[PDB]
Amino acid sequence: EDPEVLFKNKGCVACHAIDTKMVGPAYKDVAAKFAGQAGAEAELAQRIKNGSQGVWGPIPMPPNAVSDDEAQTLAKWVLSQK
Amino acid sequence: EDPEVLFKNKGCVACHAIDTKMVGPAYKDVAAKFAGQAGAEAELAQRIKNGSQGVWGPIPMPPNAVSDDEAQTLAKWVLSQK
Ligand code: HEC
Ligand code: HEC
Repeated sequence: EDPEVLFKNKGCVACHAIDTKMVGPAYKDVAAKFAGQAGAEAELAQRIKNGSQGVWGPIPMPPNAVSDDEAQTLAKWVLSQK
Repeated sequence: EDPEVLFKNKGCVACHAIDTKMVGPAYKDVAAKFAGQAGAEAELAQRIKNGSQGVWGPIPMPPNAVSDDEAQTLAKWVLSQK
């Protein structure tokens, strides 16, 4: 099997990242940054779906092929990180 | 859909972790630690399959339900992190 496929399928993602510094911000840090903002869930869902740039650094996030509902589910989950 | 399921299925894992500090060591750090050791791939495959404890801290890694071949594939990939 492809190893990235196994990494996801075999539960490793719960406990490990490739790097302490991934290209995008860690979700716990995203959650903390938004702690004083209402409407974080809607904003993040839009960013997740459509892509975004310039908030955390010069590296863009491309759009993601997710539905509105999927984007909202993911935004809520990012915001649920403790 | 479950959000952890979407996180894996929609490609987010390539660019984000939940936390800069996951319970287990980051794979780039594992790769660097083993740079002077022959037989790292076999050692890591065994750790991945069987679990391990006490190398990085007090939190154990439980066994993972992987085949020998899957464990080797994953060990090789961990070691391929740059
Ligand atoms: C899913 C199959 C994987 C893969 C590929 C790896 N793990 Fe873990 N892991 C966890 C912890 C707490 C540790 C440190 C244990 C200690 O201090 O001894 C590890 C360690 C590793 C390593 C490095 C092993 C070494 O001896 O250097 C590697 C390569 C590794 N893991 C890969 C914690 C977890 C989990 C928490 C519940 C889960 C799930 C996994 N690991 C799963 C995987
Ligand atoms: C898969 C569907 C996901 C999810 C759920 C998220 N991303 Fe990304 N992301 C990346 C980068 C470089 C950034 C920073 C962009 C900037 O500086 O503006 C982001 C940002 C985010 C956020 C925070 C958005 C904010 O405005 O604060 C969130 C919640 C987020 N992402 C979730 C990089 C990548 C990728 C690299 C190629 C990929 C793939 C994804 N992101 C995918 C996802």
